[PDB]
Amino acid sequence: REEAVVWDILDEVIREHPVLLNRAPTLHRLGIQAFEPVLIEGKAIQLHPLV
Amino acid sequence: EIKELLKLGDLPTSGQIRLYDGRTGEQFERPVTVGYMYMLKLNHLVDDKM
Amino acid sequence: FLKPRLVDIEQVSSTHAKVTLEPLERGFGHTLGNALRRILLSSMPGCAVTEVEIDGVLHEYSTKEGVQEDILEILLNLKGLAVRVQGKDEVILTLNKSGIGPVTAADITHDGDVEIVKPQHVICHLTDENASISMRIKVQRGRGYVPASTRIHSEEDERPIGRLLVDACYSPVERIAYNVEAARVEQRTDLDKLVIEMETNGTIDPEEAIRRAATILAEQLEAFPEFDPILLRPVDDLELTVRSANCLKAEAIHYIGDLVQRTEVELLKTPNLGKKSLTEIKDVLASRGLSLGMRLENWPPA
Amino acid sequence: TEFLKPRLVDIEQVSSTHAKVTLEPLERGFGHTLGNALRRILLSSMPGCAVTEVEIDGVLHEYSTKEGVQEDILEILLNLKGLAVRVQGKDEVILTLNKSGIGPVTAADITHDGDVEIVKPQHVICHLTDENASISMRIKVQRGRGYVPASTRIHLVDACYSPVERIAYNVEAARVEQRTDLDKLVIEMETNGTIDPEEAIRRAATILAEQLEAFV
Amino acid sequence: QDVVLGLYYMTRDCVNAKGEGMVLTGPKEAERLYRSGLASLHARVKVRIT
Repeated sequence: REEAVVWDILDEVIREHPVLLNRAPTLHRLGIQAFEPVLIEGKAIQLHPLV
Repeated sequence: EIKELLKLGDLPTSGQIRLYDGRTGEQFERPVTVGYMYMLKLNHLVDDKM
Repeated sequence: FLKPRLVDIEQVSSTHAKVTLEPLERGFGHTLGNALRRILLSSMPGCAVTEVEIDGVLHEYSTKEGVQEDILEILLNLKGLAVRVQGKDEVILTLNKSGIGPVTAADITHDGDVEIVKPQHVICHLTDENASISMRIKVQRGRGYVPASTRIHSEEDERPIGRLLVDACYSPVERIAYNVEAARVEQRTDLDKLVIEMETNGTIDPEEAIRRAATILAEQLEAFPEFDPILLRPVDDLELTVRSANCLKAEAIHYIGDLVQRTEVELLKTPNLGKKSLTEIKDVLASRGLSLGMRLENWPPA
Repeated sequence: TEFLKPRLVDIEQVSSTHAKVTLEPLERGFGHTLGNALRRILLSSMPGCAVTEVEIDGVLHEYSTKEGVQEDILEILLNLKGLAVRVQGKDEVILTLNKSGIGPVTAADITHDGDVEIVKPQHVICHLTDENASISMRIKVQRGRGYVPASTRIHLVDACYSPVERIAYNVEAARVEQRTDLDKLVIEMETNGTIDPEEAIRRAATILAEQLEAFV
Repeated sequence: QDVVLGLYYMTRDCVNAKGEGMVLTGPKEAERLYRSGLASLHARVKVRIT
């Protein structure tokens, strides 16, 4: 139902819980890197420029 | 011919004008190129790919 | 510490005008000006058309016979219709026309607070001798951009499927530009002027816009668990017959919690409830593990 | 069509002369206009008095050498620019540097007047080398409602009026309940210690409010 | 790319500009000089740093 509360609960479960990001041509181990999730309004994944 | 058609439009030869940040309102150092580009939206739309 | 104030307001058109500010200290023309541009573009009252119910139209993706415009085109044209209201926050207008020829914005019925800034504005054309279109144009007032997609969350029975929601274009402002030129007042070292040249649809006066802009700008400176959830559901969630629901609502029973308190005795004493209705209510309540004469003692908490 | 005011405001300050204040809920695009207009006013326009000009006891020029001081006159002038002065109803006051000795001349070595207040006694004006090293001079302050450099005086010391040393605003995404995206406005300032950053923000934006007093 | 062009345009010098040759107590009033439009971003200047 996507009740308004669940979002805040999600903010709880996301905080210290890292996620893994990976690209298609994986060569060196840096091809997969862990980040900390920041909730975004949109369907696109925001990726830090320096990476 | 392009610059010559720019003269008829009252616009500079450089194609670059002064632009001001909509945030601080201050001018941008150096002139920037502004114009009209034809742009297409390919259908890779994110709500499909996601 | 001289404070600025306004001077000649030059209206060059119904569309746009140049407002000017005389007493401006060193560099303040920019600080005041850009900040004013921001609020001017962003936050301003607007009356843009929201809901439109047309004649034989179920959806915006059809074509009505007798008009060369597609329905979606007609909605898009309506969104660009500029109107101004006074006492009403939301008014509904009625458009009607027939015969061969263009249907303009002056072809609508005129209401008390209705002011059409562009009477020549084209809503849609008419291609056949006998072909007629009627529509209700529901115009409400708001701020910023409110798309049609985010408009549905609340929902609450927008069932009249003939009603097509349109994106909200609320904002008088089109273009705002501010130029500071040195302004020489009789005696003073050096002061600046603020020429704000703005662009509007005519639905807002320049002095009014320039006023509210700084009004808001200054306005920001103002700071520098027991029981069943099912008991609070509306009676409509019980999905009773229209008669029973209306009867219960007439007896001040708006929620399930109110109904489960009542007894058979008390309900039969009501002016409009027969044995059939009571049978229905007992049936639907029993179907969800509820009944009449149920006590919950503590009605209500908060 | 009611509006939005900020309800979570927190000032996290480092030490005393430095401060980082943050404001949670701001309507979209309000964070930049507020942050910027206040930054412009804070930097470019602020009441304060420091140093405009100081007469040279030893020489007539900013380019020379004083007996007893290895610091160039311009160097000492920079030091003087870094002096915090808060004056009372007296509009322009003048002090004296009378002192001598084998050690550095501090801000506590200046002459004490009635309406003059120096916030930093540890402030270093210049050193004093061996022996007596004759030194003493008169220092004139002035007011400005902005920042006026020494070259700007056409008809010399850079006059640093605005107490602000550094002003920056960072705008980040603000989440409130069912409202999608809002602005979070973080104002970070450093001052000269004369007026605390906290009040400084108030009076700064107060100038803004005074400017709008003829509209709303 | 963008970032390095930023630090490059920032850290750089032209022959003549606003505030050329002047002196400042530190980076604080250097930035304070720049942001007020008094001093050019790139100008030859002696400043006291720690």
